[PDB]
Amino acid sequence: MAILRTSEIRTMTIEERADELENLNNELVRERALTSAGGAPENPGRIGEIRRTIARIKTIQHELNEI
Amino acid sequence: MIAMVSKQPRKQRKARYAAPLHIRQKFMGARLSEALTKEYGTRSAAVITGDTVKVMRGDFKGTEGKVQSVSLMDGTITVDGVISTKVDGTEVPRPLNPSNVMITKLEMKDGRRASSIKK
Amino acid sequence: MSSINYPFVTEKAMMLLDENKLQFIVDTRSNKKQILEDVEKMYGFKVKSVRTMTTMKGMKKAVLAFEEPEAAHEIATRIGLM
Amino acid sequence: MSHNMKGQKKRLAKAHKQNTRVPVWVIVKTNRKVVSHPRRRHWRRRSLDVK
RNA sequence: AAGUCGGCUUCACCCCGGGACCCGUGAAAAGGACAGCUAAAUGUCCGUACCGAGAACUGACACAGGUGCCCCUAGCUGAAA
RNA sequence: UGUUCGGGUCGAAGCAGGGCUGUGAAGUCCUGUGGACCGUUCACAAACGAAAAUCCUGGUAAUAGUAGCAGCAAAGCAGGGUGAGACUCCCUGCCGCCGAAGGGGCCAGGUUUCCUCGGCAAUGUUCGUCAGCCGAGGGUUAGUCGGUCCUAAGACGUACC
RNA sequence: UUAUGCUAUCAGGUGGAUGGCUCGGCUCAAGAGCUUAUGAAGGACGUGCCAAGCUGCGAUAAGCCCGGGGUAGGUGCAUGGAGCCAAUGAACCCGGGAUUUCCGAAUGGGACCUCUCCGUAGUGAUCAUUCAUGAUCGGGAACGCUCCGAAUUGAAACAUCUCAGUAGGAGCGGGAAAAGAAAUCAAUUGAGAUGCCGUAAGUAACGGCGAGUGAAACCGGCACAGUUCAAACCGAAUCCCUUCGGGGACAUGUGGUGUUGUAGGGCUGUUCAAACGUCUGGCGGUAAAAUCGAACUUGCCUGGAACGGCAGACCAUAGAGUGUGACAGUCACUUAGAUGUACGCCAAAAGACCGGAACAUGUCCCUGAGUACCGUGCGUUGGAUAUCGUGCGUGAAUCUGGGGGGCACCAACCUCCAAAACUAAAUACUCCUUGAGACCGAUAGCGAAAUAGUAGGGUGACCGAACGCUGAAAAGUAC
Repeated sequence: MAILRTSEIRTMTIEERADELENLNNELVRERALTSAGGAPENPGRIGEIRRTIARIKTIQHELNEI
Repeated sequence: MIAMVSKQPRKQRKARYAAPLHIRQKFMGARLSEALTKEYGTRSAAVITGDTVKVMRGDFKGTEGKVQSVSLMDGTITVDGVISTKVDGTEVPRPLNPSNVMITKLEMKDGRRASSIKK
Repeated sequence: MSSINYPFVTEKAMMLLDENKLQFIVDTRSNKKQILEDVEKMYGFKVKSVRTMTTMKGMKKAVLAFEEPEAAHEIATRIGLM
Repeated sequence: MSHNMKGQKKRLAKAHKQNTRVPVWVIVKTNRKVVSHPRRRHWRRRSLDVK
């Protein structure tokens, strides 16, 4: 299934959510860098699912008043 | 679903063509067998990927098979054994309309299936 | 809001690794100060200078010259470039 | 070497990257039904009404 | 590879000064100088490719027109571009 | 359209040609083609009948393989390559053009035409392996160069009227 | 082999007519009807693994979160590859949230430009008697109200007139708006707010009395609704904000009473007792996605495929229709008929509250001013010496009063009470939703069956196309 669910995000802590957000940003940076070379990604859906997981995490953070 | 509010062909066909996905789910309905209709209380149910159906119209009448695939946008199902041999010679599956088949065995791996079929 | 989108990997951009410079596609809204601070936060390396241009794809490219030797290689390895 | 501002250059870049053919995979997906494109142009013709 | 020297001239460029004309008497403001020396930090944003035209502009055109021009242009002849 | 009675995948409409009937408007049938709709009684309606409007829209002739591809400006030739294909693309030599502009720099304007690779259906007034063409990828780095700052003729905003 | 040609047919090419089909258009009916500084509409730019247009979205970017319905697939127009998501219930739909770049009412300043400068982090402008705070700005298909205001044209010319208060302009503004409870209409004595429809009626009236223009009342309907101030009498007896301490307004008057014509009210006295209305309350209706909904997929024939023919079996409060390989009440969605539904909306029983209605008496008090009226000028009007408006001038009265009754004045009679204010319904319209149709059927019907106000054209105001269809299934032609 997906990288991490809404229940998982609400179960983690504030620092845990920030750490996961940083890791997801790192993976997105790495994948966009690979795509910068023109070559097809090894996981085409990976980028979009990372972005949607980042959006979900940010939404949970905004609900929880972290940002 | 399209009520007798509009009896116009344009509106009926527009409703079918622009039906949402939750309405196209209901477009996959097929007649249940005599035993299934008796033991469910409804006359029809939506064909699902996996259950066994008998094709009763077309070039493949009488064949029983499991639903390999379902396309809601196309309104089609793919059944084991219902194939077209192409110019390569390889066998591609031929999509069928669910109203041309009859469910003989239901897939019940999903606990929500009973209320899905009725109620 | 991170200004850095991703490391830019072309032939000319890879030619920067041998002079310790690293090229990034960044947010066109951001400026050199924001790019420097965000890169320093992102990788923990002190940035010596930032050069920036705008392209005909509507992107902004920034070449970063670092102060620590081998910082560009280490960031490229961390990202997965090298 | 006319001098554009940031937004003018951004709009020129948008026009340039619009000036592209439809993808072959898009043609395959549409079954040769979307092959054309209204924003195709040539640089040496009626200029852009953008800048 | 030599890579060292002299001489002549010098526009259409730079500095400086003189004179004549009035008939348009020929801009303003920022900035700078007159009291600053030393050492660290900072100096953001936008443009920057290429054509600039007898094929990259404009005239529907790869149009004998037009489009800022250069305070751009080597030797001989010749007053001379 | 209402209404009566029908025809059609054992082949409707339409289309090409033909037979018969009717003074005729037209109707019917046959052959082929076509692949799903079409008629008929009594009545009722109309966005109801085209050969013409220097008619409109679309398509397409004769003209016709004709004019043009000739002032620019002396414009090419030899040899060797590349390539399936070469007057036309590349190299060398010779012979030529401009040389106070046809060279160099750059404003406005253009907006990727710049560079590399791969192509030649269209473009190029011929051809083309070439290309400002087509497809793919890349390319523009500033405290010192400009804008940015200042004000000019003169605009614009607010207030008053 | 007579070429170059001519005529007819046939085969093929080009082309896209005809026929058939159509998720589009158009018109009519019924609903529903505002939105934005809590930053709208609109635009720019970005946003997809391969993504250029459109569409959606906004750096959380064809999307994120929560609740309900739905349940096994999904990843828009748009079945291509490779992945991703989904039984931790996705997609989808209903409701509620979050994010929401820059410009834009655009609002810290400037904008050539959709960015940029200061960053002192931004209440831009005009306003509201507590300076806490609050209001206005832009948009909306038409409709509504106020004001400004042509000409073509007709008169077979043309000037008054007509065209026409049209076209167009400016301001305001809501789901409606305006009007609205007689200083009215009548006529002998009556009616009784306003609006809208029918009629009056091409009548009265105007008019080179030409062409033309052109009412109203009465009456019949839809829908019905009445009231509040100023003043008289009283005199702070009040209203607002609040940090609940207090502050503000207010004697140049907050509040009580009072609101009108055969006059009414106040003041003085007597009697009857209190209707309408405001609030609480939520019986019960209305009410999201949505749920259920009868009865054949039986034999033979034809066919690639039955929904067809011929036999057979059924349902019908369901024989409207659409899909499904050819014509389907019984295959599917439906249909007739029942169910359910969060937030909401209306809403009856039953309670809380200010209070209402008659008469008697009268050297008593009050009842709207540059107003009503009039002179003159102009526009407009059917308004004619008798429409309405407003420029200038002039200019009253106060219940023993004032106005009207189509020239003025006199008299009689009838009728009302202006010059302050509000007020549902009946009515208009169609961005939008639903339905319907002797409507069109791809040169038609919207310009647009749409990657359409697009391609394209014009410096600009603005002008503006063309393009639908394989097949039952890609089985989209192996070698």
